Amino acid sequence: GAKAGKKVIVEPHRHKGVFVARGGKEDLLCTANLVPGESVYGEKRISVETPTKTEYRIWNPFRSKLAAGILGGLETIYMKPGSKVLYLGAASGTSVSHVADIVGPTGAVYAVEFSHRSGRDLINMATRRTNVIPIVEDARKPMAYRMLVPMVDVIFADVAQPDQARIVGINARLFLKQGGGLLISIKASCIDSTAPPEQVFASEVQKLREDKFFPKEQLTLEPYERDHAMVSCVYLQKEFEG
Amino acid sequence: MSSLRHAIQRRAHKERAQPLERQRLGILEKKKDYRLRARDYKKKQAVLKSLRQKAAERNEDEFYFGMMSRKGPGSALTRGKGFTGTVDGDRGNKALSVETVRLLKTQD
Amino acid sequence: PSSMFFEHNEALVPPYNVLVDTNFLSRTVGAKLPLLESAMDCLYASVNIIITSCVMAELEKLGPRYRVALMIARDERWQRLTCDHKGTYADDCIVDRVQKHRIYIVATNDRDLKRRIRKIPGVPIMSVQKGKYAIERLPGA
Amino acid sequence: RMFAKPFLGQLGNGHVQGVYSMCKDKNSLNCIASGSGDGVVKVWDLTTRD
Amino acid sequence: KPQKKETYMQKRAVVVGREERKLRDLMQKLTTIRKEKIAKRKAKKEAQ
Amino acid sequence: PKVKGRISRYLANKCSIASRIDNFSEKPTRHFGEVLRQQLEQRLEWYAKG
Amino acid sequence: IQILGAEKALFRALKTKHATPKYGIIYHASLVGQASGPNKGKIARQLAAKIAL
Amino acid sequence: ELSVRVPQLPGPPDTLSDWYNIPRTNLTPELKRDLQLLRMRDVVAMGKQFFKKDNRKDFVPEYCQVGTIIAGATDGVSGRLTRKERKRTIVEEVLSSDSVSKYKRKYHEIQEHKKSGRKGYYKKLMAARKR
Amino acid sequence: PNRKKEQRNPRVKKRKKYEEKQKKLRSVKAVYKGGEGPGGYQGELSGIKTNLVKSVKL
Amino acid sequence: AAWPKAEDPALVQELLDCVQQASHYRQLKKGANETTKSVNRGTSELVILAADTQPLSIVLHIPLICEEKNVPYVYVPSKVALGRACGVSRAVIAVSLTSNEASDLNSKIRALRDKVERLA
Ligand SMILES: [Zn+2]
Repeated sequence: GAKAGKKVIVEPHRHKGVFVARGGKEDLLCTANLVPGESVYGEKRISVETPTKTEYRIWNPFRSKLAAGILGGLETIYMKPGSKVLYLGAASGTSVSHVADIVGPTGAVYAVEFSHRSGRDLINMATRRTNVIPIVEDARKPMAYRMLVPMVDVIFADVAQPDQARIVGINARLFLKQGGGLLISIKASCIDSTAPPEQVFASEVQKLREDKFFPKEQLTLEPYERDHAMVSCVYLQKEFEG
Repeated sequence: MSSLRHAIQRRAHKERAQPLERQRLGILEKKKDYRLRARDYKKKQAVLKSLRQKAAERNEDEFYFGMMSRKGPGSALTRGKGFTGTVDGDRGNKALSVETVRLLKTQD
Repeated sequence: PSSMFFEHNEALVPPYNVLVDTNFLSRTVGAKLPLLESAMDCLYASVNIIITSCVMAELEKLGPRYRVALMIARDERWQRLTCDHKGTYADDCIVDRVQKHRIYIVATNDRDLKRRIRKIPGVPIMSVQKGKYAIERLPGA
Repeated sequence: RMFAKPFLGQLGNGHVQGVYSMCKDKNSLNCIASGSGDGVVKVWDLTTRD
Repeated sequence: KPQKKETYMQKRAVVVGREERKLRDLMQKLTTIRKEKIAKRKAKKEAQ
Repeated sequence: PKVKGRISRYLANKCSIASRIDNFSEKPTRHFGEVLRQQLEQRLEWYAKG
Repeated sequence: IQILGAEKALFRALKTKHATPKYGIIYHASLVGQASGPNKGKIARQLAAKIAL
Repeated sequence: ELSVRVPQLPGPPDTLSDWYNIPRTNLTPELKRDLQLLRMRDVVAMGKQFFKKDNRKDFVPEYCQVGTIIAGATDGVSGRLTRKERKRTIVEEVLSSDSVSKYKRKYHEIQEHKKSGRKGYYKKLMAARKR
Repeated sequence: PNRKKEQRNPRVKKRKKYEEKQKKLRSVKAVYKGGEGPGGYQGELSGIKTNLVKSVKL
Repeated sequence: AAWPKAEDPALVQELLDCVQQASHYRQLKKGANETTKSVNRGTSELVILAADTQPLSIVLHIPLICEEKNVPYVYVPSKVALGRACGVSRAVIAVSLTSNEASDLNSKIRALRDKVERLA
């Protein structure tokens, strides 16, 4: 396929911070690498010889639900370079590394994980990248890292818990600005393993509107993950920023 | 109707051809080829009629500014043998100053 | 949308979510038919029956002559989708919600709404027919 | 007279029958209760009117 | 009118090598096949 | 041949075993690797039997 | 001696009828570093000739 | 501690600050051939793999950068081009690839179809009439 | 009038029509069709378009 | 170190019965490396690890990718019983039972993973 050594060109995608790398017989998605020359989880990276220190990392959509959503055609993702992002469910920091690279050096990414060994991997990734800070605590109890997390602009949620809506509800009630963007990744098989997927997504969107967001988009990222859906909402407003 | 005919009713009729003693003259013109010819010739006659109307209703005292920046068709008398009624179009080549020719010739 | 095979809505499974329109609600309490019981007898299946704030607002905008229908509408055991929009126009609220998610069965009786949701694919329509309910475009009943 | 828009909200789904009695908590600030006509009483907190 | 005398620019034009002529022939072939393909696609879509 | 591929796959298996042991211990030990090297030498004698 | 070191750009420009590079290692020499643009080119020629001498 | 300043007072942006400063396209003719290829890649993989028909008026973007895939640490025996195939330009890779005979064959078929009856056929008919 | 063997065997007709109607389904929406292949990620094999959003606007 | 240890009362035996059913249905993968590859490819619907293995680091490395990819993983304390349930005639320590689009085994999987998600 996209063999190592093929020449591609790199154009900027519509979102602020993601690039699309097109070339030859395969077009793929990439983000600007923050630390050059050192891959995180063995991903392919693209080198550009500017007329060195600039390189891009190829984003695996089958492995990261956010990349799956952006190829699925989200209207927006709310995370411009420089915008603080609270990431819930930061298991081993792959997608978190990508989000930190999108946000860049002036912002921050607050990776909240829970399992200790995935926490060790996340500690390694945060020693490498200087704009992500790691927090190993149970996301159901935000009174633990209320001393660490300031008012972020985006909340990513990648937890599959039956209490997913309540988890994002309390974390947004404590750490999200007025009109605060969030993305949630909903897995129907874990939310209600008996129910059909469209009904599960409708139930979760209604639970979020009870928990005071306003849903603006919902897509079923079907050619990359079965029975998933990415739901984009805004906290306590209708527009995103102000 | 359409279910009230047999397949032998629906069977297509074959198209005959030019006789072999006359194949050298070209293809035998049937109805479809004839319609192609009629459309082409009627279109060309339509455009020629519109041009004749224009050349008749030409005002002899018009003045644009392309008339200051082009080389008009003239006549057979002025243009000589190489005279088509069209105005000569700019090929894009031009007259080059001596300095630039020195530079190009140094490169050569 | 997910779970949609050429205008066959695979997503609807018992328990059926059935949306109520004001017209269907008024005419069923007129025709003296228990709402959940008759709907369960019509679909042979468990239903949860939902009523929006727009439908409740139209029943309340109608005068006190519909106090009995208002009480039956506010029967407590039924879910209530609160709406986030302005005009409180129940037809556009129902059609917008159905176009968004497409899981519910619309229960209505007026021919304008009936045609307006027959235009979109894959939504069954329940309507009163003076003896019982009648479901229109559901493949499993 | 342009900006007189007095109506704020409606405390949840309301009752089945009519609201025939109600009373506030003179000690607190957001505790209210309403007793309807069918014989159900409800206690609402005014911060969350859902 | 098609010019007949060779201009100085046409004379001083450089000859082009094997790799570049191969790439030019390849681009000609790919562009032609693209044109015929897009014409057939537009004609079928017009029929539908 | 085939012996090179066979012993190479076998050695890769034993290498991954050593890696997971030495990583997921806290302060690892040596005798598991000694036992594995003994198994490698015994497979070396087994392929010498040929 | 002027275009020592710029051989790749020189021969590509000459075989493509481009404009040849103005200087080579004489750039990172000191004395041409005080000039700017066209005076830098003229100092480059003059320094090449005197270096040959 | 406090020095005299130097007065340095004597269109489209050069670097997109919001995308970490991607340079503007230096439109070399090799880059133009590469961009023709990238708009034309529905024809390159001849029939075996189709792509989403992205066709604008101008196929050059306003911001690009030519790059190369470095390496996958999980795949390095077949997911890595050899030295004799690492070509500098994408179109050089395409010409070094296979099916160039297939392109030539299809091109000859289209050439025959387009020279079907245009003028050589009419010259032939005129000679057969005059003989 | 003449008919086909697909018309002569009523099971095969509802096999051939279903497979054809399954093929049309992949042309409008998308089917999961397995995750990443065993070879690894070889790029989004058929194009990436920038100006296309495909989310259900709530 | 195996904190999602399955308890004695019949949850372990429901797990073993489901594993045997999946082995008959051929929707099952045995072995440490095959579990690792199925989890990496993302076909794994659930994964069970033995807790009485020789040193626990193997069935400790499987939960790392398991937690990275968010699959339900449990520990059953008997590798010989795991082998006798898979039907191997040798001791397995890692079983990843995958997902299809149509069975009743999928319903049994849904019930079982609901129980183990309650366990975690
Ligand atoms: Zn509404």
